[PDB]
Amino acid sequence: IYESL
Amino acid sequence: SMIPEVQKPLHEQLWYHGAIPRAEVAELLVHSGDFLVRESQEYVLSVPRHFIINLYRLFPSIPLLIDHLLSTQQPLSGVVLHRAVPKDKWVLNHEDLVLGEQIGRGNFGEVFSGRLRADNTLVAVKSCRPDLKAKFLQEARILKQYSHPNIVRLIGVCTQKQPIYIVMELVQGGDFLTFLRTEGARLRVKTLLQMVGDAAAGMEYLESKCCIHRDLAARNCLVTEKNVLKISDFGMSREEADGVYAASGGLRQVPVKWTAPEALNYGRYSSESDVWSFGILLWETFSLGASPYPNLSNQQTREFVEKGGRLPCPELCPDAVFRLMEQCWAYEPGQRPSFSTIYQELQSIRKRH
Ligand SMILES: [Cl-]
Ligand SMILES: [Cl-]
Repeated sequence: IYESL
Repeated sequence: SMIPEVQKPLHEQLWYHGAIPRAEVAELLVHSGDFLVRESQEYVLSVPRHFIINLYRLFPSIPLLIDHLLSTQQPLSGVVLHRAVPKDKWVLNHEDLVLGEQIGRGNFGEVFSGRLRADNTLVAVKSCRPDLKAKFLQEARILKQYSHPNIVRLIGVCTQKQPIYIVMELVQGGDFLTFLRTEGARLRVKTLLQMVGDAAAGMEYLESKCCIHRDLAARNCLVTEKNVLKISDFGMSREEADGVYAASGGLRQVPVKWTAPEALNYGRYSSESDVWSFGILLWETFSLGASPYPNLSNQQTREFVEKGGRLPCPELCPDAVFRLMEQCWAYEPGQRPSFSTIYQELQSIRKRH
C-alpha cells in the first residue's frame, strides 16, 4: 500500500 | 496532617517529566527560570540549559535539592530557578495501565490492548520503539484538542518512562477493512450508508479543526460493537490554520492508491486531498472491502489517474453514492465537495433508503 517516494 | 510536597518521592513530583523528549521540553519551558526534572539513570535539570544531577547536588533527594535552590535562589552557569513547570493533564504513569496483547502495528511499532487499572476501562496503547522518534507524540498533540463521536478519543500519554505510550479508547470491533471483508456480506446498504456518514461527520469535524489527516482509508477506520465508525491513526496528520500542509523535503511514505494527484506529486495536502481519500473509502465500502485498482501497480495507478482514469462503480452501489465518489475524485482540488457537503448528501441518501 505504502511507497517511499 | 499533610506530607510536605518536598518530602514526596521524585516519581510523585509535578515537575518531573521522566521520559519527556527534547522537543517537548523546548515547548514546555516558557519564561526565564522555568524548570523541570527529567531522566536522561542520570536525572537532568532543564531550566533551555540542561544540568545533570548518597546525596544529590550540582541533599538526601532531588526534591530536597530543587526546593533548596528555589528557596535560597542560589545559582546552578549563572542560571537560577523561578517556576517549576508541571506535567499536563494527559500524562499518565505506566502503572495506571495494564498492558495486554498486541492488536496491530505501524512505523513506531506495536499497538496493544490494555486496561486502566483504576476502573477496568479497555484501551488501545500505541507504543514507540531517533528523528522519527521525535514525531511520535504528534498523534497525542493533535488528539488532545479533540472530542467527537467518530474520532478516536485520547485518554492519556505515558511519557514518565520508556517505552513511551499513547493511550486511546479501544474500539473493539477492529479495523473497517477487515469488518467489510468479514461481515460485509450480511450488511445492509443502509448500515453501510450510516458508517460512511460517521466517517464524513468525523472528517467534517477535522476540517473545522484545521486538521489534515493524510492517511484516510478503511484500514484506518475502526468499528464499535454497535457499528459506529471512528477515524484513527493520526500519525501523519497535520494542523494548518491556512489549510494546506506542504510536505517538508526528504523521503515520504505514501499510500499511493488513496492519495490525490497534487498531494502525491507536488506534496500539497489539504482537506481537499483528504476528500479524495474519502472517495476511495466510499469505494472500499460499497465494494465490501475490495482492493482499489487491483490489477494496477502503484506507478500504473498514478499514470491511469493522471490520464483521467477512475475506479469503476461497484456493483449495486447506489447511483447517488457513486456520483458522490466521482465528485470526490475531481482532478482539481477546488472542484471537490466539502466534507460538510459530503456528510449532508450521505445523510440525505441514507434518509431516503
Ligand atoms: Cl489504580
Ligand atoms: Cl509508485
